[PDB]
Amino acid sequence: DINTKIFNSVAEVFQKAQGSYAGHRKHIAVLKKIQSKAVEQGYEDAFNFWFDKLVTKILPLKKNEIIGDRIVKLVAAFIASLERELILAKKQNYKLTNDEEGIFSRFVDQFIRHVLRGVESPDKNVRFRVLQLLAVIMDNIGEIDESLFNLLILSLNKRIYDREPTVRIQAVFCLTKFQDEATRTLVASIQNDPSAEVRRAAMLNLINDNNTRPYILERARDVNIVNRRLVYSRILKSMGRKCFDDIEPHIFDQLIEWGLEDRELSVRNACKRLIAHDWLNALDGDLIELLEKLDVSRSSVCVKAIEALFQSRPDILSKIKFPESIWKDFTVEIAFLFRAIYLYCLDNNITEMLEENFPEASKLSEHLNHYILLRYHDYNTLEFIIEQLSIAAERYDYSDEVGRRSMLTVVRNMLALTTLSEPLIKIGIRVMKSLSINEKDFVTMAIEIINDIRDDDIEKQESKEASSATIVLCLTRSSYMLELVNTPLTENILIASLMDTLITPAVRNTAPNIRELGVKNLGLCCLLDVKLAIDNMYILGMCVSKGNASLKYIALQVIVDIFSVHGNTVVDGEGKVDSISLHKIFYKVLKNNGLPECQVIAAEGLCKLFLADVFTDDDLFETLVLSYFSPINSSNEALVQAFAFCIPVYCFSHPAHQQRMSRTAADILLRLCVLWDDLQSSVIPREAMLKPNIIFQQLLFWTDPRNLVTKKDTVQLTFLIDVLKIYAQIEKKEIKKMIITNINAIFLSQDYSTLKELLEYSDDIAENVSKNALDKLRNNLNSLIEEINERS
Amino acid sequence: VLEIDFFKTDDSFEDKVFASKGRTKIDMPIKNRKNDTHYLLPDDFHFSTDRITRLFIKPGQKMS
Repeated sequence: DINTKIFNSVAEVFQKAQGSYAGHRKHIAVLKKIQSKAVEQGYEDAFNFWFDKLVTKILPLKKNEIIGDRIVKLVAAFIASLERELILAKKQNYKLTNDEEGIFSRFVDQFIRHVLRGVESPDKNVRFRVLQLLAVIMDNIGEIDESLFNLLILSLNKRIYDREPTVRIQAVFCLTKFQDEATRTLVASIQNDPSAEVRRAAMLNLINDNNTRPYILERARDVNIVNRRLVYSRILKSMGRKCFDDIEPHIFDQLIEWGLEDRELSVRNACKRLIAHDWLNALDGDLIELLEKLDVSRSSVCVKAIEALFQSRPDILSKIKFPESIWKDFTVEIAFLFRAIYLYCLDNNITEMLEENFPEASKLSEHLNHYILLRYHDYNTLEFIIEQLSIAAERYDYSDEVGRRSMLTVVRNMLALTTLSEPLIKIGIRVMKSLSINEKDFVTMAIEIINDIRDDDIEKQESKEASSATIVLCLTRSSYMLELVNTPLTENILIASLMDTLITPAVRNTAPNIRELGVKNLGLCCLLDVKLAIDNMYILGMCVSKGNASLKYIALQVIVDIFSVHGNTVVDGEGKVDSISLHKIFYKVLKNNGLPECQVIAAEGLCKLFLADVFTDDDLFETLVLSYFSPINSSNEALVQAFAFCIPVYCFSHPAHQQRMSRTAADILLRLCVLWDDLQSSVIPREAMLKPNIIFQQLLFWTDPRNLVTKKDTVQLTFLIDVLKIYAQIEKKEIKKMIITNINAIFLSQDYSTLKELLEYSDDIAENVSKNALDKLRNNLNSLIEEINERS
Repeated sequence: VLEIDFFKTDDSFEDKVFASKGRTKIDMPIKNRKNDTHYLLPDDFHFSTDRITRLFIKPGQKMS
């Protein structure tokens, strides 16, 4: 009959189409004839029925199987072929006379419904194939009545939360084609879905609109590295030039900083290549304009971006020369290049293009001077240019004694300017250090400058004591000078004078701006003379206790540094402050989250001292670990990250350090379980802190012996037994279950006495699966017992 | 596999793909669908050994 003939005709196509794409265009050609004739004889439903039947055979095939992929493409090519004939008759405006429209609308509608019968099937393979078929025909189904449109959206909206990420990706692909609801559904998945590959699918296929771009670029911090890399590898690359117009400049700068500072190399290189190769090319080799986009005047990312470029493109590097003609049109971009090239070539020793590309020191001193005159005889751009040239000047070549004096008399006149901005005092003094032959030549020239500023102030007064503003200038200059001094004060007499004449009076009076400078100047001197540090330990304790948050900030840093340089000889003795007194100063600051900036200095500072062994008090070290796990300090990311990096290296650097952790860790664990259990009570400000099992295996990890940079030691052993004595001191078994299950992370093998003691406790605890976990320990343990016993 | 015999009407239980699923879990649990973290990394302050070994007021100098 003709019904079986239809089946044989369509099955023959599917039989050959599964094996190769070679004849797919011919296969569609015949399928359209089988259909057309089938409807002619009134068997439209026989064709639709058999077409469906053969498609069901590929539904259970798993994602990878090429045979399924080949038939999915055939199905899609068939529907796309039928629709193209309908689009042409509409676009070329000619009539169709064989009901092609009706047949198509009915075939599509019937086929989607058939395929949707397995959208919620138990077999994840058909659920994938179903949405794959849908995704690949969406563009070519044309206009569909509302019942089928509602059925589609509802079916997909359920598959966006499918159990398999593979089906969810396919659900994403389907919803992307309904963008313009579906757009918000995809943004909902870009932020909230746990699978990284689906967030990636949503991100890459989400329309790049002013409404959606913030959510797309938000994935520049995705926990997955690929999603972060793809922001620079594809998203930002796709935009091209629009990365400087339709992208907010504030988020723009944040994207480069993130990519260039990322902890992973793939992300770093991806962002590097986007700047050095893709962007630069998008701007037609114009490096100057590329720098205009990075905004050198208001960003420091360009320092890494251009060095990133220089590595990728050494050919452009040798083309930037600096003849005297360049200075006629000198801008912030060119000025930044001047320092960036010169410093980059010194670091990588490309001395080839320093003898012919850059002026000699004597000519650079004229240009540097010139801009100083324009400014102190747009003011922002002038100050910026002066800074860029001075940066290069500090590392310039002054072998030619003519250029050394020229540059020197230039910077001395600059540093003499009472109106000189602080950033230009800083770099101006560092240049004078490079120019000076030795420290004494440096301090003598520096103090000579300073004294002239204060002395000149007393003539305007004798038109007694120097003005307050004048003191700010002298101390700012001296602070940057003393940062570069490295000889004992005993050798420098003039610094002894500066102490009496200027520094200690500044520590005495107010406002802060003058007092803060006095403390920093003092602290820098204390680093050079141990006695001076001894005699000012009381002053610094008062500055943190009676000073604003800013004065605490500096005085605390001074205290921590005095300890780092001099050790414990500034404490506990005749004429010396008490250690325990300073311990209280740190503790009071460390726990005052009213000002969290200082907590990091206290948190970090104390880690620095315990690490150098300058500090070694068990009770204080315990206050640190608890402030790390504390719920009040979750707000302070810097503090948590400080403790997160310090206290692991402390243990793992020397066993005496880890030995300290072992004695405390049991008491620490105790005092955080009691805590969390009390965050259930009716007194709050729980998920604001880790749950004990996390804390335990964290604690246990630090106490593990082999993680130290030569013997078993059993430092970890002693920690555990402590953890077992404290045990049983709990309201809720839930946290007992936590502490017990995470055991067996131990390293066992010597020292008989200790392990037998450990067994005795474990036996005592033989009082729910926690029982299994503990039994796992004793059987392993009992083996160690008989082994050692028989060894004798 | 080898290939598919599209001429087989014998194929038994191929309509099994359209089963109901009763008590087979096909939806991800409702807890995981939304997360407050949005799966981003926190702010990063880059605490390195280079950072810590240096003094506060004199970053050029290092300590042991």
